[PDB]
Amino acid sequence: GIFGAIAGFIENGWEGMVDGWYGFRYQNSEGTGQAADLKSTQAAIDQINGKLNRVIERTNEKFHQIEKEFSEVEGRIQDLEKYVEDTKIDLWSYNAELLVALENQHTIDLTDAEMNKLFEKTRRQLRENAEDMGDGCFKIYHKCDNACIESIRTGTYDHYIYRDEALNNRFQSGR
Amino acid sequence: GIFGAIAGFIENGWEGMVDGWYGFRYQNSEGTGQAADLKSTQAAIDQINGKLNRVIERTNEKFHQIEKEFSEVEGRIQDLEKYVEDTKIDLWSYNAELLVALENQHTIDLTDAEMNKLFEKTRRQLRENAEDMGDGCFKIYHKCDNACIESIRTGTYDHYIYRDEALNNRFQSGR
Amino acid sequence: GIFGAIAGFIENGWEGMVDGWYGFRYQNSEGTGQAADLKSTQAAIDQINGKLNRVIERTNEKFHQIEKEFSEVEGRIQDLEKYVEDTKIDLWSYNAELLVALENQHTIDLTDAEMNKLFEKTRRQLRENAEDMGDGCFKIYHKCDNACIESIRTGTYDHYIYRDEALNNRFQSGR
Amino acid sequence: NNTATLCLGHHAVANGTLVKTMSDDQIEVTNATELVQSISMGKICNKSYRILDGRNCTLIDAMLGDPHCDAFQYESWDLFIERSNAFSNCYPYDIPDYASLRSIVASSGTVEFTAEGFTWTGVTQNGRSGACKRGSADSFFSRLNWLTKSGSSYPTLNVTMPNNKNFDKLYIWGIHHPSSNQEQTKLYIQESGRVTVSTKRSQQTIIPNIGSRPLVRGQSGRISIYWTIVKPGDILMINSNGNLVAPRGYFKLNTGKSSVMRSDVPIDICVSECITPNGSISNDKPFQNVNKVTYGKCPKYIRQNTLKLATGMRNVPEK
Amino acid sequence: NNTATLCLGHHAVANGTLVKTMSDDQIEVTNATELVQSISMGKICNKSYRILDGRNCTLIDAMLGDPHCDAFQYESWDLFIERSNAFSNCYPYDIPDYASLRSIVASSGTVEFTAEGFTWTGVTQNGRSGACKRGSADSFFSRLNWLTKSGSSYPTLNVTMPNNKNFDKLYIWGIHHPSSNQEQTKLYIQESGRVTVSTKRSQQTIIPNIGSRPLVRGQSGRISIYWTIVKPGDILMINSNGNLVAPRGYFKLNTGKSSVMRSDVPIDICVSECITPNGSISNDKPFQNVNKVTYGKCPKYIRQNTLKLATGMRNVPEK
Amino acid sequence: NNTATLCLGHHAVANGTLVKTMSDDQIEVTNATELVQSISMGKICNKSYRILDGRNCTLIDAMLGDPHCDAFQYESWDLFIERSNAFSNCYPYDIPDYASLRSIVASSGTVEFTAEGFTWTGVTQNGRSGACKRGSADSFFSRLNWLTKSGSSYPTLNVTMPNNKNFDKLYIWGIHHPSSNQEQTKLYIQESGRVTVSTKRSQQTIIPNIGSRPLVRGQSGRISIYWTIVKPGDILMINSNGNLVAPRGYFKLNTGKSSVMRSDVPIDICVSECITPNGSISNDKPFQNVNKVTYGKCPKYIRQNTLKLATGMRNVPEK
Ligand SMILES: *[C@@H]1O[C@H](CO)[C@@H](O[C@@H]2O[C@H](CO)[C@@H](O[C@@H]3O[C@H](CO)[C@@H](O)[C@H](O[C@H]4O[C@H](CO)[C@@H](O)[C@H](O[C@H]5O[C@H](CO)[C@@H](O)[C@H](O)[C@@H]5O)[C@@H]4O)[C@@H]3O)[C@H](O)[C@H]2NC(C)=O)[C@H](O)[C@H]1NC(C)=O
Ligand SMILES: *[C@@H]1O[C@H](CO)[C@@H](O[C@@H]2O[C@H](CO)[C@@H](O[C@@H]3O[C@H](CO)[C@@H](O)[C@H](O[C@H]4O[C@H](CO)[C@@H](O)[C@H](O[C@H]5O[C@H](CO)[C@@H](O)[C@H](O)[C@@H]5O)[C@@H]4O)[C@@H]3O)[C@H](O)[C@H]2NC(C)=O)[C@H](O)[C@H]1NC(C)=O
Ligand SMILES: *[C@@H]1O[C@H](CO)[C@@H](O[C@@H]2O[C@H](CO)[C@@H](O[C@@H]3O[C@H](CO)[C@@H](O)[C@H](O[C@H]4O[C@H](CO)[C@@H](O)[C@H](O[C@H]5O[C@H](CO)[C@@H](O)[C@H](O)[C@@H]5O)[C@@H]4O)[C@@H]3O)[C@H](O)[C@H]2NC(C)=O)[C@H](O)[C@H]1NC(C)=O
Ligand SMILES: *[C@@H]1O[C@H](CO)[C@@H](O[C@@H]2O[C@H](CO)[C@@H](OC3O[C@H](CO[C@H]4O[C@H](CO)[C@@H](O)[C@H](O)[C@@H]4O)[C@@H](O)[C@H](O)[C@@H]3O)[C@H](O)[C@H]2NC(C)=O)[C@H](O)[C@H]1NC(C)=O
Ligand SMILES: *[C@@H]1O[C@H](CO)[C@@H](O[C@@H]2O[C@H](CO)[C@@H](OC3O[C@H](CO[C@H]4O[C@H](CO)[C@@H](O)[C@H](O)[C@@H]4O)[C@@H](O)[C@H](O)[C@@H]3O)[C@H](O)[C@H]2NC(C)=O)[C@H](O)[C@H]1NC(C)=O
Ligand SMILES: *[C@@H]1O[C@H](CO)[C@@H](O[C@@H]2O[C@H](CO)[C@@H](OC3O[C@H](CO[C@H]4O[C@H](CO)[C@@H](O)[C@H](O)[C@@H]4O)[C@@H](O)[C@H](O)[C@@H]3O)[C@H](O)[C@H]2NC(C)=O)[C@H](O)[C@H]1NC(C)=O
Ligand SMILES: *[C@@H]1O[C@H](CO)[C@@H](O[C@@H]2O[C@H](CO)[C@@H](O)[C@H](O)[C@H]2NC(C)=O)[C@H](O)[C@H]1NC(C)=O
Ligand SMILES: *[C@@H]1O[C@H](CO)[C@@H](O[C@@H]2O[C@H](CO)[C@@H](O)[C@H](O)[C@H]2NC(C)=O)[C@H](O)[C@H]1NC(C)=O
Ligand SMILES: *[C@@H]1O[C@H](CO)[C@@H](O[C@@H]2O[C@H](CO)[C@@H](O)[C@H](O)[C@H]2NC(C)=O)[C@H](O)[C@H]1NC(C)=O
Ligand SMILES: *[C@@H]1O[C@H](CO)[C@@H](O[C@@H]2O[C@H](CO)[C@@H](O)[C@H](O)[C@H]2NC(C)=O)[C@H](O)[C@H]1NC(C)=O
Ligand SMILES: *[C@@H]1O[C@H](CO)[C@@H](O[C@@H]2O[C@H](CO)[C@@H](O)[C@H](O)[C@H]2NC(C)=O)[C@H](O)[C@H]1NC(C)=O
Ligand SMILES: *[C@@H]1O[C@H](CO)[C@@H](O[C@@H]2O[C@H](CO)[C@@H](O)[C@H](O)[C@H]2NC(C)=O)[C@H](O)[C@H]1NC(C)=O
Ligand SMILES: *[C@@H]1O[C@H](CO)[C@@H](O)[C@H](O)[C@H]1NC(C)=O
Ligand SMILES: *[C@@H]1O[C@H](CO)[C@@H](O)[C@H](O)[C@H]1NC(C)=O
Ligand SMILES: *[C@@H]1O[C@H](CO)[C@@H](O)[C@H](O)[C@H]1NC(C)=O
Repeated sequence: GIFGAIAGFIENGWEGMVDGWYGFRYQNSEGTGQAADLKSTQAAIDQINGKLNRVIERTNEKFHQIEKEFSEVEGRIQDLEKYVEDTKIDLWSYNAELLVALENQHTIDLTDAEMNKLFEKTRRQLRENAEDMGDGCFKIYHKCDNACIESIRTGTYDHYIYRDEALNNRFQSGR
Repeated sequence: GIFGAIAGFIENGWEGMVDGWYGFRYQNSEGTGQAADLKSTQAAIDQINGKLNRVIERTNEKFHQIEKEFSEVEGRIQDLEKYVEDTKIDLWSYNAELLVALENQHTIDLTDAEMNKLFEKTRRQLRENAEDMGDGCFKIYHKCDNACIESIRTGTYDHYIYRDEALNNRFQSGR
Repeated sequence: GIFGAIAGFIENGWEGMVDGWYGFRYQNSEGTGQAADLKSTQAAIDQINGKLNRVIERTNEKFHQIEKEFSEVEGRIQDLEKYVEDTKIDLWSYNAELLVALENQHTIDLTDAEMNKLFEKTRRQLRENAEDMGDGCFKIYHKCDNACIESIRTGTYDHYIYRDEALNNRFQSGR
Repeated sequence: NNTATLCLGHHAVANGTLVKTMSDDQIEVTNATELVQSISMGKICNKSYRILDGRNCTLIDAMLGDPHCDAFQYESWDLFIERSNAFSNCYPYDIPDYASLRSIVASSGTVEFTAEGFTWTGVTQNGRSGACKRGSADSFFSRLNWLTKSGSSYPTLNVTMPNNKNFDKLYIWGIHHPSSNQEQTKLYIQESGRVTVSTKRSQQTIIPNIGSRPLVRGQSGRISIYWTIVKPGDILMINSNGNLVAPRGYFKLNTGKSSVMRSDVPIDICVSECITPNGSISNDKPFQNVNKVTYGKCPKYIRQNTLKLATGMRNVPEK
Repeated sequence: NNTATLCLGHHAVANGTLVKTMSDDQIEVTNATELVQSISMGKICNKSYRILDGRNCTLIDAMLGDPHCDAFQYESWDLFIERSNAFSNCYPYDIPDYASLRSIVASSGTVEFTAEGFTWTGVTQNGRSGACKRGSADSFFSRLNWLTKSGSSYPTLNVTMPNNKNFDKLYIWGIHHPSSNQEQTKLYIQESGRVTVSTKRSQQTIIPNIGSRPLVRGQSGRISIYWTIVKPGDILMINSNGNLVAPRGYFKLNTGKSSVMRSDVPIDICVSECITPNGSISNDKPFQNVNKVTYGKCPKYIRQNTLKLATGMRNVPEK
Repeated sequence: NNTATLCLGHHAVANGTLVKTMSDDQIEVTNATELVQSISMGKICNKSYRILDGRNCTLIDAMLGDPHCDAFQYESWDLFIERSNAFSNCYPYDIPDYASLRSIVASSGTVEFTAEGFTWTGVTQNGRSGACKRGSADSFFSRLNWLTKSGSSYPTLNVTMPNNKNFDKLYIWGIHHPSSNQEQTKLYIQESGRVTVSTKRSQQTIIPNIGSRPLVRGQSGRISIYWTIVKPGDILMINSNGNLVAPRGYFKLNTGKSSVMRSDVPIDICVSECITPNGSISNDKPFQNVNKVTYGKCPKYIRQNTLKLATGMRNVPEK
């Protein structure tokens, strides 16, 4: 996908996440855990539900039309009835093929984007108190219990609070 | 949008910016100010003006055709005239519906991208002398008068000049 | 393009790279060099080869049809034959115009994305041991011989190894 | 430890599925739905449209009143079903532009007939034939009136019937081509017939052509069928010298959602809103590959038998 | 303070507007434009195309030369407008394949006529009728020549007219079906008529059918109209025994941008390049919902009455 | 130095090329391919389809058996090529609905004929004419049998020919319109002719019309051509009083990939799978602008003469 998140820097998906489409796993002072992110899951799904409805109008009633199968040869008029039906079917077949390709591309790309968006949003909160490990994980330079991890998932994490602590742990170096 | 800039990390738009589509607000030693970015505004607009012309050719003259309203029942030939016109109208209706959806998606996405592009371009200049606050703002670790802010908007900002100063202010810490 | 890599932060392309579509140039302790990145080159090309095949089915045989040129005036039936052919040609002409625009947009955008993806992937490896100079280059704070640069291109670069060295060189400052 | 790792991720499923994008011929996503209806119900549902089974009768025969089609007088339909094994069993006929009349009537959605009191003085009405047995008895198309000599003449007929109604009337009538001059003069006095049906705005004259055609139900003669639409305020007029097979009344043209379809699949007790010759099909997908002949609320017919629309993200199992 | 904050942003407007994307049914952007023309001007603009108002006349009557259509001889048009309240007021007629002839002439864009010196020896020319009054006087279609006996015969007519021009000539002619044998023999000596119009490559023979049709402007007889196209180098030949309603000359077929349209809306003094039955419509949008019948430089007719195309970014007011 | 710079980049070429996107009317990319075939080969390739050059003959003449078309009996084709300079050189004729018959035969892909032993008692067969010279000798359409009096009568003909085959038979036949009553009675005893061709399900009767038409190859008479399709189990019957131009047998209708095309470009020795009037065209692009008339495996005709599809990234040379 254009963002290189899914099937990119995120090495793979998690079969063990039944809770949602996107989310977090973590290892902290209280062991390990997992939580789904509902906002971004819902942003994806809203885009994908009823996707086709935004292009095709609800199916229309059609009643008497032209005949399309003929039991005798007639020439000119039958030739034209045949060609009209053929022209129509080919055009729709093209339409449906293209629609699928377009829509799917859109779907692939928007879901990559939601993943990336959520990574970015997380990184931005953490600010200088953490490191992008390059595989979709963050190294956080402080004691971050479940409550603290909960604060990051809910968007309430105040980075100034932990800054001095993360500084000490980060910069235990030089040499 | 796929970049999560507009209606994302940029909490909202500014009704007070009449000057352009994208730009900057700032608070420095000389108070507060606002400026439009013309490059990125123009990049958007160029893409959106005459957008439809890149898909539909200028409207064509059409003269004598087939009749489309009938005052008597006739059967076979009228059935075919009717079905031909119906087939055509349905196909165009599909076209126009899809076109709108596509184009709009494109429009939404390219304007998000211009915003993001401008944020990124700004961040890149600033380098280690500043911090992404997470809401589309940058915290700059030095006295940056209007001339200095002007240098960042025009792409002339030399970060080496301010580096030692921003280091002192950044790293007033540990504890 | 939506990522602002190509014709953006990458000031321009290199005529001297015949080796691939994307890659690296570098200046280190052993002088200067150049290498193509094959993964990302191949990711682009795979998307662009046979692109049109994913929308148009292989060309179909069509045999006897309707006549399309007439040597005498006849009225109703000829009017309809003409209008049917016209309707069809116009619809296909629209299709082909739109297809081109769509596909090209896709092509432009995916190639921008591959470039950006590769920059990002590189930055992520380097971590705190390097700086984004803003023009598609990285400043690396240590002796990085050809073997070391090779490790970054192949994805094997261990950043912990060089961290203390890059710290010393980075933070030769304050004042 | 006094640090922490926070990892970001997305879901995956075990058994994923392949779709096509603008970028890839095939790529695995978590889920997808079929957009093409490939499968028919195998029967034609008796709801929600009014379906009428021709059984042994074509639409035209039902409307002309071929005796074995008597059960269809009075009937109307949303969709009339014609079967392969339908047969005619009355006097052998032909209709110039058969198809157009079949379409007009199909479209109208009824063969309900409204008799009018045409008066035909100096001829004998209700001509019968052994080709066309209603019971033991010789008979004829019930909506048509075979006219012949009374006594030893057949006078120029000159009959009107004005349309004072709100609507267009449809009149079905015909002419008899006999197999011999001896049969001509026997039935109609004159040696040459003629029929001229006119209105204020249109007319059609037919002259019969004596002679043998191949035997069909013991007849080498034939009947040719014509029709005439008569608008409000306008007037039907019939002028004939001999050989007229006359109308008994009119069909009412409704502007209808009605039609006709050729199929051999049985009708059965189920519910659906789209009908094809293969049977009713489901309605929930946008496209279908069952038949280009459809009636009702139908997905659009295309040449592909399958199209997969992703409804989930790229599926990436553990490497 | 000795630091600074630099904020990035975009504009917004107070009163934004909703559009549809591939992602959302409805989402607010700063601005958008209508792509569908919903509204007609209510009149038909007299520029920039040449519009001709049929008023009381159909295109066919104008071309045949029905007396109340005399003002239309000499005329040509880009678009001929036919009104509901048009009427015929000459001898009652019919045209097999009326529509095709209406289309051929409409397409040609003129009823200008070029008389030729056909010579008809042994018959009386310029037949008149009380059905067809030009002034107080009995008269007839001006482009047609009703031929009858001179004295006490009507000889086999055998007349040619070669086409030595660059172009196809269009010839309009007809046959008279009278209401009585007594009127037949009175007008034309023979008891049966015939007309055979031929060229090197084509021919059409018609035989008239005596008898009463409904009275129209005091006539129970009728005229049937035919046409014949004669190519360069080719030759018109007319052969008749009686009952011929003869041509006086030819219409020139131009290959035209010309047409005909049915409408009752008034013509008025304005400017436009697309015409419909509802009136002229504006041209600047790519689609329209006013009418499927159009002429000129027209947006494409679709079923939707509105479609909004974003021309600005997502509008995000203060939360 | 003890640091390093690592730069990221992409390729560029010297001579790039312009394409259109949704965002730009024109933007330079590294490479692109034409999607529209603009150029024709200039000749019609003799492979891979079976092409047959009408040369001097129309498809109809080849099938009727005009003497200069004798070389075409026995022939079949995927595509029959008709030339502008083709001419008829037998008895002057006309076909009502010529085009439909041309289409039926073209579609069938052969003029191979299967003679049947019709027996015509009491008339003389093999009528010849100076309009239609096969050698020095007078002759006639080879697939047709001109029938006239034997001695001093021409009896009512009543002839059958049943179809006991698997397939529909196509029968071509005609009627002779003579130029004088004196020629009528001379050739056929009766003063009026008639031809009635029937099956169990259909019939067509034609009456000839005496009189002069313009001279063509010394003839002012004419022949009108008709056809009749006879289904399996069904029976051809012919009933005539005079003036019959009779069939000698049937053409077999195949359901074919076959057709006919009008072109003047020469046929030549090359290979291709799409044919137009301008010549064969290449097949590798998805669209073409050469001609809307095509046959074979063809790109789709559109109005644009060029469309460029990018096959590389945005090309950005040094600034
Ligand atoms: C919905 O209903 C439609 C009909 O409206 C069905 O579409 C039609 O399907 C049928 C068959 O499934 C197709 O009919 C064939 O048409 C072709 C072309 O003309 C013809 O070759 C074929 O002949 C078949 O019957 C012959 C009669 O004896 C066989 O001899 C013949 O050859 C076979 O010979 C041996 C003998 O067993 C076989 O072993 C060989 O393999 C050989 O093939 C063959 O069986 C049929 O007449 C028809 O083309 C098709 N389409 C149309 C538009 O009519 C749909 O199938 C149906 N759709 C769904 C989803 O149910
Ligand atoms: C451009 O011009 C076109 C015409 O070329 C207009 O399109 C047409 O619009 C008209 C009406 O606006 C439509 O005509 C109707 O057709 C339907 C279907 O057959 C028919 O039901 C309807 O009947 C109307 O008139 C009757 C005559 O008395 C009424 O009795 C009848 O029922 C009403 O009864 C009472 C009495 O007042 C009402 O209160 C009830 O509400 C009830 O409805 C009804 O009024 C018309 O004959 C026509 O379908 C339509 N389309 C076409 C293709 O012809 C366009 O409107 C115009 N476009 C623009 C943008 O101006
Ligand atoms: C494939 O083959 C098709 C044919 O199937 C070609 O398409 C056709 O091309 C021709 C010409 O290239 C077009 O024919 C013209 O049709 C127009 C419209 O009716 C007509 O104006 C034009 O007249 C030409 O010939 C006249 C005869 O004397 C000239 O007098 C006339 O005017 C000219 O006068 C002087 C005299 O020299 C010139 O100097 C002036 O400039 C003036 O123009 C003119 O030459 C032709 O009859 C035809 O419209 C077109 N399309 C169709 C659908 O038929 C394709 O070109 C071909 N395609 C490819 C790729 O090879
Ligand atoms: C012009 O020539 C045609 C061609 O022959 C003549 O038509 C034929 O006329 C004869 C004389 O009557 C008919 O004969 C009989 O048909 C009766 C029924 O035929 C069938 O029935 C049996 C079963 O009972 C089936 O098994 C057969 O397959 C038949 O379909 C029969 O009952 C009766 O006794 C005679 O045998 C021919 O049937 C008929 N053929 C056709 C094609 O019309 C026509 O009479 C003649 N006209 C003239 C000379 O003026
Ligand atoms: C075959 O039968 C038809 C059916 O009746 C015969 O046609 C009728 O012939 C009669 C005899 O002449 C015509 O009578 C008259 O019509 C004149 C005008 O009629 C109207 O004018 C008044 C106003 O002046 C209107 O209010 C009416 O609504 C009428 O339209 C009238 O001036 C004259 O004095 C007679 O009263 C019939 O009108 C006519 N009807 C039709 C439908 O043609 C036809 O004569 C006959 N043929 C035969 C026996 O050979
Ligand atoms: C009804 O009137 C028409 C119109 O005139 C009569 O048709 C004409 O009949 C005459 C009398 O025979 C024909 O005369 C001749 O034609 C022969 C060949 O003509 C041409 O050949 C030369 C070269 O040899 C060419 O250069 C010319 O351009 C001609 O095409 C000729 O050999 C013979 O000696 C006569 O001169 C007319 O040709 C013919 N014209 C048409 C248009 O048919 C028709 O006879 C008459 N019917 C009646 C009175 O019952
Ligand atoms: C896999 O895909 C199908 C199709 O999207 C899902 O089932 C649909 O759910 C929608 C609404 O969410 C309902 O209208 C129907 O129940 C289903 N629609 C169709 C067209 O089949 C299903 O939820 C998905 N399965 C899993 C395991 O996630
Ligand atoms: C359709 O026609 C068939 C054939 O005429 C009818 O079946 C016949 O019915 C009679 C009396 O009911 C039997 O004696 C015959 O032997 C039957 N023939 C066959 C071939 O089955 C049948 O009744 C008609 N179908 C309907 C629905 O009326
Ligand atoms: C809102 O949208 C309309 C439509 O885009 C704008 O008006 C158009 O401006 C174009 C060129 O920029 C001109 O061709 C016309 O004056 C208008 N075109 C149409 C189709 O209406 C308008 O600028 C926008 N309004 C605001 C306040 O920004
Ligand atoms: C169209 O026809 C009407 C009806 O014949 C004409 O109006 C008549 O004109 C005469 C004399 O000018 C009046 O005495 C009649 O009373 C009018 N009748 C009606 C019903 O108004 C009208 O002149 C014709 N229109 C045109 C444009 O020629
Ligand atoms: C420029 O573009 C053309 C078209 O893409 C390239 O040539 C094609 O290469 C494909 C497969 O890669 C082959 O099927 C054909 O040889 C060519 N196809 C067509 C349609 O022309 C070519 O490689 C490109 N040129 C350069 C210098 O990169
Ligand atoms: C097509 O017709 C022309 C014209 O009849 C034929 O060419 C003639 O051939 C004869 C004898 O071979 C010559 O004496 C004539 O002078 C030729 N006339 C012309 C105008 O060239 C030609 O043979 C026919 N073409 C084919 C392929 O049979
Ligand atoms: C998936 O498919 C496997 C292999 O075919 C099969 O054994 C199993 O029933 C399915 N399991 C799941 C979890 O879908
Ligand atoms: C916008 O709409 C409001 C509410 O309907 C109305 O009072 C006002 O006139 C409009 N104001 C602006 C700035 O568009
Ligand atoms: C490119 O074009 C230039 C200028 O037209 C020409 O001299 C040269 O032959 C071409 N060179 C390359 C490298 O394509």
